[PDB]
Amino acid sequence: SCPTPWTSFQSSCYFISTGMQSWTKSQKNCSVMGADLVVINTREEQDFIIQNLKRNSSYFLGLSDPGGRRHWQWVDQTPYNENVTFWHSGEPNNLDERCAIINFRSEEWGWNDIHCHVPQKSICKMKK
Amino acid sequence: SCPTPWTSFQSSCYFISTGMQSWTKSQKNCSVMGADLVVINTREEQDFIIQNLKRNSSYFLGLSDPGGRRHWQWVDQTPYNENVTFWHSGEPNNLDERCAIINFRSEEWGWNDIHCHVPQKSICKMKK
Repeated sequence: SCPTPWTSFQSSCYFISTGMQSWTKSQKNCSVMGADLVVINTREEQDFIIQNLKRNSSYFLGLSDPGGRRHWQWVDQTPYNENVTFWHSGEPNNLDERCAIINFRSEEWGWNDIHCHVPQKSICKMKK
Repeated sequence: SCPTPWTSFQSSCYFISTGMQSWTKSQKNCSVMGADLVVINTREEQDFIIQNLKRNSSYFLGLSDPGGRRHWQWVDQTPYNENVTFWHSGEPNNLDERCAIINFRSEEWGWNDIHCHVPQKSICKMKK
């Protein structure tokens, strides 16, 4: 079964961080223990997780938008080909990265999207 | 065989607007003429279009990012299923609509990306 302070559910092991770090640092921390920031596949998983969280805490999930390139589309559905474009220097603007957190509102538990560099606690998951 | 005010290049007909309208209204104006906002497929096409433009003007192209929902990704590549999510009400934040324009910098001609609601001139294209 699951290692030392990890919590077991179905075929997975869950770790709850006490430290507040960026999403990237949170992912690295999970990674070093052989895990990932939590991927929530089902309602039942969501429910298990929230029972193991504290209402006075807020946590990164393993859900993000890496930003960068926008998904440019031609209006007639011609596929966008980045190698045949004529953007001025400095253009186009990159999409900002976004990161999901889970936390409690008086609505109860749910996800919110925030800037990835804001420090939050975090939740790791790996296979048992 | 492009009708009077339309200009002819390869197998296409091009119309240069005088009016300044949102991207969406600009597309509708092209559309009711049997056309679309211009889709630029090659360097030759870019070059032709430039010949028909005024350097004191800036024009919508038929290239956009229709915004809406971010391309959320689970960190272990599990596909995002929008029907198994637990966003708090009013979350996540919608992505803004972005649209390409073509204009002149003294760099010369190139594309910029702006918000789709700002009125600009426009370029329509249709098959010959």
